[PDB]
Amino acid sequence: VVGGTEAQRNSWPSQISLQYRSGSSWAHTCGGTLIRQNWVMTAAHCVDRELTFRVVVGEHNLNQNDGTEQYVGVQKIVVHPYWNTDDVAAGYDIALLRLAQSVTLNSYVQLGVLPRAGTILANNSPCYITGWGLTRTNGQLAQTLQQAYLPTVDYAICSSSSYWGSTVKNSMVCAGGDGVRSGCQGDSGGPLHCLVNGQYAVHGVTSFVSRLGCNVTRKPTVFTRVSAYISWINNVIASN
Amino acid sequence: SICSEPKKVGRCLGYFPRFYFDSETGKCTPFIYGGCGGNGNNFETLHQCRAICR
Repeated sequence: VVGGTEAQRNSWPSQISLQYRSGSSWAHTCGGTLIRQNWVMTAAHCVDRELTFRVVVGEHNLNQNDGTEQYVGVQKIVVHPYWNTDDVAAGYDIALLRLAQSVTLNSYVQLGVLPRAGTILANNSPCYITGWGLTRTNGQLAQTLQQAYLPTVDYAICSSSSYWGSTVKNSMVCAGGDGVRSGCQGDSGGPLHCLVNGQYAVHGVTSFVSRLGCNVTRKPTVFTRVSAYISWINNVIASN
Repeated sequence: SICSEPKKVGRCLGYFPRFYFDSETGKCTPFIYGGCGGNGNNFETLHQCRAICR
């Protein structure tokens, strides 16, 4: 997250760190949202590859065990079947991960609340992006979880020629684009949290930015719109 | 071939450490790949890169 600040520890208890096997250790690559005791929602591009993954819930500092963390393997990966790696702007950047053991829910580990099917946010809706992604160009992953205020840009504005034009689809959420705050490398798969009807709901799954750079004016960070996938999410979990 | 292809990070916001063969410099070199839309000058391992074009 570029232009953000360190989150209060465990203040976003559905946020997960998605890590791939390295030697006998583990390395962060993407975010995710805990949506069941044994399921995580992430980006397709994070897991459409032959790696061994684990998920960390209750995480804040990536290189220090503070006591709220639980480390669980990934049992099953279900990439959206329409996802195309050569065309992120086509959409369908979503995947579900079943965990090899259920996590224990507590004050630090909570399910992300999802929007009702079809929900579209009004322009300039207040949202927050979180993650351990880069905080500067050519930086390292953040040590501690970061957040940034990232208000939505509606489909009409985001699809204009000065913004994203035809690149953005109605199945996506645009947020930010002020040239100060944005997602960056390592933030993919994570939530865009939006306060709607009195609770923070996860309306977005972090997907992409302009090739110009993470933080670019009129190139908002682009998220998969969770509300467009509620039936798909529920059916995969009921079946798998 | 592929070693002559440009370094390409892509649009996605993943954090995937990879290697590419650098032209202005002349050596296989680390970079952060975003996780989608990669091209040919993108190797999961430094040993792949060298064997592949070096």
